[PDB]
Amino acid sequence: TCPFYKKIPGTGFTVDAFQYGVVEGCTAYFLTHFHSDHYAGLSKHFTFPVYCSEITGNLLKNKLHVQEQYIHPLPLDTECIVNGVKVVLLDANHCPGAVMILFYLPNGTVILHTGDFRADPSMERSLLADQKVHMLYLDTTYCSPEYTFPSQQEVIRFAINTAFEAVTLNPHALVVCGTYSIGKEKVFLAIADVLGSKVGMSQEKYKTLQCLNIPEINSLITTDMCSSLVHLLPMMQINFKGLQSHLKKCGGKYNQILAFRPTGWTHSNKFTRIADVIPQTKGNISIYGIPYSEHSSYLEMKRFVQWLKPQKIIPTVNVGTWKSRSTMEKYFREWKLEAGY
Ligand code: NI
Repeated sequence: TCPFYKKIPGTGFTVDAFQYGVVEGCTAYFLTHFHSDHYAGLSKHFTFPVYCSEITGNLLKNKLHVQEQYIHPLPLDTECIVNGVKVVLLDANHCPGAVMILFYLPNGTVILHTGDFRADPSMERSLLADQKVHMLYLDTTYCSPEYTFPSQQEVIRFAINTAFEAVTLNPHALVVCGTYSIGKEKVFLAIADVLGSKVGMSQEKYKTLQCLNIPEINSLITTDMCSSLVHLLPMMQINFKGLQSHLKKCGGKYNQILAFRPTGWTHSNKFTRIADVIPQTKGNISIYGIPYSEHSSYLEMKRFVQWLKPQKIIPTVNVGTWKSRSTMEKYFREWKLEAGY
């Protein structure tokens, strides 16, 4: 049965609530973004209205085979009416097509549902600034002070320079980037752009990318692995054994691999700045772990919420245990006392 944190009070709306079968009273199902924990349950068998971004809609049609009649794409940054209620979709700065949803309730309450997001100061000059937001449904993935990470830009500059050096030293080296979902596409796009190459990948991954409305995409990606010096593989294959095996598949065209494993946070964010990163190396294979996050750091999340000044916060991540809910509630109370709301 559907949780309270997936329901928008005083409407017949839900958000990211596809795994409970038919939700009693739901007239419109919103989907924030195309990551499997959020879409779980959606298939060609679904027969109620789904509201989402254009990119998400492209993925629902082509990858999950949802029938077109049930997909309702909405533009960004535009006031729209759904079942008699004013809504706005905003860029979530998460993966391609990911949105936040602003609901203007009939009784005058304003609710923001972040979906999954990486808070940014640019959000403070969006449509959110035009009126008071009363209730916040918040992506709390990294709601603890130990969770620091570098900017996306610092991580991309390190990746570009690392790849350019390695391939200029050894023109027969291949660059490999791991992936398991949409998101983090700039890692492999920026490395391929510095090397003057297209990115090569499986037919299934190419199909996905061709749904993302990336300008000039046909000049950037290919299914002809041979022709390319940057390849995509499943994240599970980014290990010494998998990378040796891949090297043997490529028909001796390369004699070395440099690989990137974009992760979330792992224990060693605590000590190490990006410039100090050194790879794990076995023979002619070297692997870099790079902390490229599409979620808010603690500091980024805190800044956003202290600017917004909500009257109530409803967490949407790590809500299955008491301990976790209690710890998050302690930080929300600190933030509120510090900022005076
Ligand atoms: Ni996500």
